[PDB]
Amino acid sequence: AKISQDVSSSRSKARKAYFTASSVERRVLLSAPLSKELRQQYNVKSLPIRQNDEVLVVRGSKKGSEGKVNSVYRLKFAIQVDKLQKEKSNGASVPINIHPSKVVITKLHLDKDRKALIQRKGGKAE
RNA sequence: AAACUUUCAACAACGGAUCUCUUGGUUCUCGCAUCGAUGAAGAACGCAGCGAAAUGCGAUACGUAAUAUGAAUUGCAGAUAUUCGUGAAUCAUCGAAUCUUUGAACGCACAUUGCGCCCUCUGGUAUUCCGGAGGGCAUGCCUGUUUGAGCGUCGUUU
Ligand SMILES: [Mg+2]
Ligand SMILES: [Mg+2]
Repeated sequence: AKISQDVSSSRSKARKAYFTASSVERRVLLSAPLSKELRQQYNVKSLPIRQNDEVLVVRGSKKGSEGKVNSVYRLKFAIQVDKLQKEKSNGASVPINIHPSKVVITKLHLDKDRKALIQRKGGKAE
């Protein structure tokens, strides 16, 4: 149960804050858990998904698929994986949208800011 | 006997009830004190690579600066855009700016994009005319400055 007077248990307020979330807020909302191998490598359990991460799909019809994130399509609350494509009868392929909470990050795209973020969260980066 | 009329059932119509939802409303409580001549509230007209509206903004026009953050935006397109970084996106934050024509609305006027005057600079052979750029000119009242008015009145000299 929540104790703080600054926390709201309102369903309408919580949903409004989600669907009207800014792009910067949606980066944190689109977090993904790390795989077991990366969790012991970095001592961090989840990170906001980023463009050049590699993920393994763990839920849905594409469970077991792997690929590199192509875009964190923050407007649709989804990520698009490298070769997770649906082929229309037209012959054209549209990417399949997957929520980041339904994948595990298997390889991180690292830069000076990701490492500081991992070290900020108590982990180890380099 | 058909057709026709009426009733019922099945399927299809017409229509949008019912059910289930809900970024809305309503009411209660808690906390706070912050509009404007330093130009408000409001109005009009504009502004996007491709927009009519809503939203945002003002010729720096769906925004400029700054701080933070840290890879997007996305319907399509596109960098003389970006990725171990003064660096994508961001009304995230916001302390610097821009802020058209107006509006208490202030040169005068306004059913007009009407008409002046002053200062500096500038173009046309120009203190005077015509053009342009920038800066100014409302009213009531207060304090002060300067210039004044009145046999209202004080001193002095014929
Ligand atoms: Mg209902
Ligand atoms: Mg007239």
